[PDB]
Amino acid sequence: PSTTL
Amino acid sequence: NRRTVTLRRQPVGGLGLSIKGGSEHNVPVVISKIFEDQAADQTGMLFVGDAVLQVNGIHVENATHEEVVHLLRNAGDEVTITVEYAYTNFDAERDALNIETAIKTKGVDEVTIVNILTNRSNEQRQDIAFAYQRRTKKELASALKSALSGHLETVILGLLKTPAQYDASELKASMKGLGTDEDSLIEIICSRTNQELQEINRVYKEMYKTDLEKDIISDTSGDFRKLMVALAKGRRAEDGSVIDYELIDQDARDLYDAGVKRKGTDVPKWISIMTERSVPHLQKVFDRYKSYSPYDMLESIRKEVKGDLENAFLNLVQCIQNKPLYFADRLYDSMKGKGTRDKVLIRIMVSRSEVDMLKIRSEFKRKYGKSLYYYIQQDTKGDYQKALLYLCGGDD
Ligand SMILES: [Ca+2]
Ligand SMILES: [Ca+2]
Ligand SMILES: [Ca+2]
Ligand SMILES: [Ca+2]
Ligand SMILES: [Ca+2]
Repeated sequence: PSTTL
Repeated sequence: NRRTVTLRRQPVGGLGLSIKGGSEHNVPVVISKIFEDQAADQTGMLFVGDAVLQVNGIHVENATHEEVVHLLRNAGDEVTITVEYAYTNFDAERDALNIETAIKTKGVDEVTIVNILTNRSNEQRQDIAFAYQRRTKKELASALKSALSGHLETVILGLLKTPAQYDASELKASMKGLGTDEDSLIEIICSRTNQELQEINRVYKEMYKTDLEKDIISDTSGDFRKLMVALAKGRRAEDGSVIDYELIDQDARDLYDAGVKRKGTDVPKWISIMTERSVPHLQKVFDRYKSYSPYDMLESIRKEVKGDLENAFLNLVQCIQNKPLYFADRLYDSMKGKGTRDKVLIRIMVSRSEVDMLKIRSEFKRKYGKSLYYYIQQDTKGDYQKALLYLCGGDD
């Protein structure tokens, strides 16, 4: 559950 | 280690980091990756494992994953982050305090109420209700009953009851009055296990000052009554490491000899076998039944019996064969057509969120092509939709 920004 | 770092958004990597966590999983947002030579690495003060506490002074210590992602993508070219390197009673009090603030806010802050309660376990919601009453001298259920309305009220109040209380009150509601909601009564009685039913019967006694078996008798008739009373007793056999292959074959023949083979139906033998044998045993019985009968157990039911007795047998066999798929199909029925059957959709999402919601989503996605999350998204709106999506636990 990861989101790159 | 409370560090405040200013990142400069750059075309090569944006902020140069990945984040994981969020209050929807009841964990703080944590830096997952730091892509080298990019923005987060260039600062020299950000590390993998840093908990994100503020974004440009905006507190996110209790925010969800999307709320932190949304802030970091709209904070401009200069983004300032404040970082720092088991559920307890402290967590219950903080949850209860935030729910109190959201209720006392003018207009009611339903988003905060949904963020917390739909992302806590049923046992944790009881801890929240205990702390809420200590701090406010009010019952949390009655406070939310007047603060909320509509379908969202139904979800939140149902989430606050224990699994037995919710099942017991839903059972009472299905038989309330002359018109018995047989479908709701059938859904609960056919899908609940021995341990769940023994707890439902104990709690139904306390809440309504009468036995559940006595109320089933008063609102059901014929063979349908005999089937619900036997199922509601919750004395089904518990399987072990013993696969009785000889009994699997004899039960299949007995099921075939009592129904499709003879005129009429020996439904007492159907009720006896399908309610007393263990679930793993009956699963192999229904496959062995396919070797003797030209129709499977479900089609044989449609051919032998009608009415509520047919409906109950059709639901029981689905629960024995594949209970997650059974709930996946009932969820699809609640949303496939015009409008929404909100009673079924809400009850399933509330009651199965902590049981086998992952297996329901797996069966749903395999059969219907799209995710359960997707169908909930297209059939409901508002905070009521968000609450159901949280109970779903994610897309796909
Ligand atoms: Ca509002
Ligand atoms: Ca209300
Ligand atoms: Ca009735
Ligand atoms: Ca027959
Ligand atoms: Ca629909």
